[PDB]
Amino acid sequence: AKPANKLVIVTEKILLKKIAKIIDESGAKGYTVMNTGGKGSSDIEANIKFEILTETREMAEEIADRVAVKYFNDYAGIIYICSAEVLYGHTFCGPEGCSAWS
Amino acid sequence: AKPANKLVIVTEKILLKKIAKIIDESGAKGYTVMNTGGKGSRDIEANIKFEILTETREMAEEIADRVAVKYFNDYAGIIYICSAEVLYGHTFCGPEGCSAWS
Amino acid sequence: AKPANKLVIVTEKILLKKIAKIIDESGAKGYTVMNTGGKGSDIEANIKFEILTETREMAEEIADRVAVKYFNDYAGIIYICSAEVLYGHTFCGPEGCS
Ligand SMILES: Nc1ncnc2c1ncn2[C@@H]1O[C@H](COP(=O)(O)OP(=O)(O)O)[C@@H](O)[C@H]1O
Repeated sequence: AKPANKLVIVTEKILLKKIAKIIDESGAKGYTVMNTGGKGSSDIEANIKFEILTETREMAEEIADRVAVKYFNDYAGIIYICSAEVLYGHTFCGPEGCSAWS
Repeated sequence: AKPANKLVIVTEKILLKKIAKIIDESGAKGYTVMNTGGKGSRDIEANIKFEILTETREMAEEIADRVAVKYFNDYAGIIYICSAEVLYGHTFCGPEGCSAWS
Repeated sequence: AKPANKLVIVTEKILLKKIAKIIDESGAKGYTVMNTGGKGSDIEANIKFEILTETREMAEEIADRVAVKYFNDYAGIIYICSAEVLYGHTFCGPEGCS
């Protein structure tokens, strides 16, 4: 298993492409996105959630910091991080797989 | 980053507003919700998943207890909890922000 | 609370039933599935499963069977998170999760 940080961004749908570009520019290998609903701060609003598995904590925080500094003054959103282990993932773990041995 | 408990409730779609009402009454600061499918062990059923990040474990368990007692003896549903750290979140972290140096 | 492994499988939508069948055959008591989008190697419509298992070996058995059977030919990732189940009739049994 390969340790990963799972970065989660829940935010407004209109930032989809801008956030995807930031994800791509961080070096992350991919991302999953979904339509969600939410309340913050009749009442529910449509929003999107991104999930980005990253090899390092620093890549996850780069994406988070770049998103927040650029957009979170003006747009609703939260960003949080969970620990995960990747078991299978051609691009994430490379050709040796997620449980290569030395 | 601010430690959080991510409470997850997966249940029947007809309980959307009822469970939202409990979350709103609890003092949790927000929630995310999504349409899902699922099977339990009592084809795929239409259901909903809530995610509620809470500042304390006691709040998460209070929500969970209240939902479970009020509905889960009469309706299908599971509740679980994951550890998360919040990096950005106006409401969750408050005006202090998420103490980036912690 | 009862410790659980949350196995997450994100893959191509066409594998929905095939993966469901493997989950069911593993002993897992249930699963959740949702429609998502993803970019790996624009966004493509795909599906995400979440399966809570009582043991880590059951989670890895599902993962291994899925990957061997499908991941040479189909796009996908599989990862695992730690969770604790608070309420879950089948998952925790008649005594509850504690
Ligand atoms: N072991 C599990 N892993 C992932 N999701 C589950 C699991 N068990 C139940 N679920 C989800 O929770 C929903 C409610 O489950 P329920 O029908 O109450 O299960 P049970 O009757 O097995 O306790 C299911 O439709 C499914 O989406």
